[PDB]
Amino acid sequence: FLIDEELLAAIDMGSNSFHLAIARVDHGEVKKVASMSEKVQLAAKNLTEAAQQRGLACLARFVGRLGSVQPNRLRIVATNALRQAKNGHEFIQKAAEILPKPIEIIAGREEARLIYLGVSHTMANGGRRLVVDIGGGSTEFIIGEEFEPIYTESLQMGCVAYTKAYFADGEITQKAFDKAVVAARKELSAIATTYKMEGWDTVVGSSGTIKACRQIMVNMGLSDEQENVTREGLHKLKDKLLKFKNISLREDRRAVLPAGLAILYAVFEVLEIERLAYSDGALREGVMYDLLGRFKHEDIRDRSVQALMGRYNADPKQAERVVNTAQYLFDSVAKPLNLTSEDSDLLRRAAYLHEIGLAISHGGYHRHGAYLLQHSDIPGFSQIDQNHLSHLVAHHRRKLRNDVKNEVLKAGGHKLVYLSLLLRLAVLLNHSRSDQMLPAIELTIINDQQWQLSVSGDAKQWPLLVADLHDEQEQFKHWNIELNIQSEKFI
Amino acid sequence: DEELLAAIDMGSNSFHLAIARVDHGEVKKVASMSEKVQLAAGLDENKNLTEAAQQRGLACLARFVGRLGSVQPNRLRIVATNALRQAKNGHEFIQKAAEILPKPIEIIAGREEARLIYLGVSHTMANGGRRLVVDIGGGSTEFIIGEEFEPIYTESLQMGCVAYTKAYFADGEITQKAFDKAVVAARKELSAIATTYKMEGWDTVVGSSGTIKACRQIMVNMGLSDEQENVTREGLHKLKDKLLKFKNISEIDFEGLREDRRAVLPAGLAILYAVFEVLEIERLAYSDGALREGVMYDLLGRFKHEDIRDRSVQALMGRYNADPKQAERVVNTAQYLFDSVAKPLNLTSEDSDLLRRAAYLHEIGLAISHGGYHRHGAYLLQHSDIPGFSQIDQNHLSHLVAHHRRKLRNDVKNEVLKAGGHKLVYLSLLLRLAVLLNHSRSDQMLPAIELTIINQQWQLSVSGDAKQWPLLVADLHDEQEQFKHWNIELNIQSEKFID
Repeated sequence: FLIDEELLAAIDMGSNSFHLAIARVDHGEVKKVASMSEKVQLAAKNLTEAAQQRGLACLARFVGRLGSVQPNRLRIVATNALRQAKNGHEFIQKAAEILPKPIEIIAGREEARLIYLGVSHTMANGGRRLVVDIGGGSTEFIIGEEFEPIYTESLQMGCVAYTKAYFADGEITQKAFDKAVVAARKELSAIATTYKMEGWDTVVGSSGTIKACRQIMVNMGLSDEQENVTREGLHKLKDKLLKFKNISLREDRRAVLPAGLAILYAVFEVLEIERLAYSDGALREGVMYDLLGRFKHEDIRDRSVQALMGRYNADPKQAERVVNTAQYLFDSVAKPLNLTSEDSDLLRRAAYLHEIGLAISHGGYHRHGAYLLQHSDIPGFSQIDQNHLSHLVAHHRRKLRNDVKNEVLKAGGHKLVYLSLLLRLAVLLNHSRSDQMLPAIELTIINDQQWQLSVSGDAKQWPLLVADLHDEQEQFKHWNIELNIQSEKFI
Repeated sequence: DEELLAAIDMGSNSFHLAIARVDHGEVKKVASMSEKVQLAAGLDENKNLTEAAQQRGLACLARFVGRLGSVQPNRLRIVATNALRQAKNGHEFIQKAAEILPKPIEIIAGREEARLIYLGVSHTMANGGRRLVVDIGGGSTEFIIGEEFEPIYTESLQMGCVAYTKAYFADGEITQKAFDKAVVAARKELSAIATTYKMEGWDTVVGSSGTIKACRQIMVNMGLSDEQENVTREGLHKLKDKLLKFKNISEIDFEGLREDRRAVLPAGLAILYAVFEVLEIERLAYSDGALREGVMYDLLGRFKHEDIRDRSVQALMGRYNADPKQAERVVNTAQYLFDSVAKPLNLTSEDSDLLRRAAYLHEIGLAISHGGYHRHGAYLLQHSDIPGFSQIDQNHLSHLVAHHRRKLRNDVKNEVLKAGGHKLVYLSLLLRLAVLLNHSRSDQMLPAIELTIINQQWQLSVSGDAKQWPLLVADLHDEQEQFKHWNIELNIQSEKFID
């Protein structure tokens, strides 16, 4: 109930264990306040109830600890799990009962961005750094300097899938190692030349597979003075593992160890890495420092938005007119609709990006813009946050159909529908594009599935709005909303 | 004969034909024919072309062909605009045409159309300065701001003389009420581009169209024009006034008004009147240049190795930050393979150029996402306005980029076969090999021996030092399995590829 505006939390739902970390902002730095780690093992393609409830409780304990954090400074994150879950949406729906902020699945080149950010703020060695992270479904490779990455890539070669495909039954074979390496070499063949020419002064790893290998290196005296995993020690570990005949350290880790061991051996050989450090912070720290930017009002999502506008040459003065009108409409319905501070940001971005499909074609640009936002690698945007952004651009013009309205409701409920509607009104009013002055009062109030738009001014100027707003009533009706227009003051 | 050039424009109201010959640095017109086909009027409420309209269309093309027997099919282009865009049965009409035409019909997008209209008007009234070109057609209206022979803005609005009569003057009755509805509807259309266009501004306005042609004639005959014989703003206001003094189309008595135009004059007048008002035009001049000349000029650039299609390719590379080094390597590998199989597969230079442009563009999708970029680049190539590219051309382009990368399925092949037949299929397969051979991005000398041979079964032989290319053979064996999913046996012989 007591709320601390400098408090920042972040929940990370891993494969075998979750984690909650709380922290506060002291002079632009992130001071640790709490850390809790609960093993659920829900991930280890339909999440069984034998662990689903175990997580829903773990999350309800966490949110009770999180009672002092503003939702603006809270972030839920997950990876390589609910992706491969038939009932994943149901667990998210069950978690949405529990948590106050929707789960976020971070993957691919966004996951890579966050590992490197977290490694960069933890280990502070200067220089061109290569970060590697062998996840369960995917292995991230980043070259960056300072906190700014240069190349970010995600190779679909995780330790879980490699065992499932080459080391199934858990039987260790000479050929099964070579086969797993060969698959890994072929994956790396896409980025090796680019990454090697670019070069690195330091090599840092992350995720469990790297951690496990680092330990056995130490325990088997195969590590280095600085516990730097070395090709020599790694190659020897490879030969020692081939002596086993089956899996039967850590009990959970030995299951995927053959896959991982080959993946790192392949990485070491194809990129000619000699020495490799380990960072535990992983993506958990990335999300926290991401959260710090949002606190500092330097959100990367915002910076990406302005970058997308420049790639697609969107009209800045038209974006400005749209985003202002939308805010005014947003504020005028803020309390009744119960729209959050996040929702204002969603609309602000979408209003900036709504004309981007115009760089593809002038017909159906709203559908094109949506395809771009749905599929692009936009740094800072997660899967769900992209999907809401594209949805707002996808329905800002043309006809509305109840069939799609249901799809929108599934994606982000009535709040996404209301924003989609607010964006429709904010474009419709700037359809004339360059304008002398506000064509009318355009005052929006709400009742219940019935909105009221009041219009007042010289109707002789801007005489299309009346018809436009009446054409818009029918489309609203297709989304179960009765928009009534008061033009009695517009004449 | 071999210097002869021809173009057929299948419009909404009329089909046009133009023949020309390039004499030294000048092109001399040989023939210019027109025929009323009224394809637009043949569209049903289901936007379906009546058999009567297709037969009129097929009768006119059979005559045009009769007059084209002495022009190289490589030096002819047949384009089609709004009425075939709209038609739901347009594929039927085109496949009925394919049996009588030497060259396939190419539907072209509105903005491509506006571009070629700009060309033909440009080369007519050649006056330095920024120009607004308005073309009121049967189904759509093209607005182009440009300078010299180069458009700055192009737009294409769904308003026209035949569509608007069907909606507001179907019976033939002229009522201020119906005329205002026709003006308001066109103002709605013009609103989408108004302020943008006006901001850009112009020094001169030219009109190209039968609607504009007929208004300029009736306004000079009735003394409503000016010294330069231009459609003025005032002459329109008066022409509108005396138009409304009639109550039916049958009683229009304007001198210089063809009988076939009285039906569509009211709606054509309403659109032009709304154009003049919304864009605040004061004087418009008429040009005989049109999509017909534009196609000829577009052809002249291709004959001079100045294909705007190649300029558009380089601009897209720019916009999607495509690696120019990878692009060249693939381009060069693709041309090597192409030359080793072009005779057995009966591939022409046009095929070659399609593979060349796809090769320059196969990685534009990386600007969207590194995952599935081949699909995302197909999406851009398929849905973008790309100057110089007809719809059929873009589509084959997007197919080449779309299949170049991952797993191949037999149902996709049949979609390819419907798009561009067996040639499209081979080009997609050559592009694949070209990328695969350059997948490492090595800038090293590829295994000296890359001989592609054809026997429904292809033979790829490799010979040289295998030291620089350690996974080439395994990527080739992986490609054999994809090649069989498209019913082709790729035979890999690497016995001399060693070390």
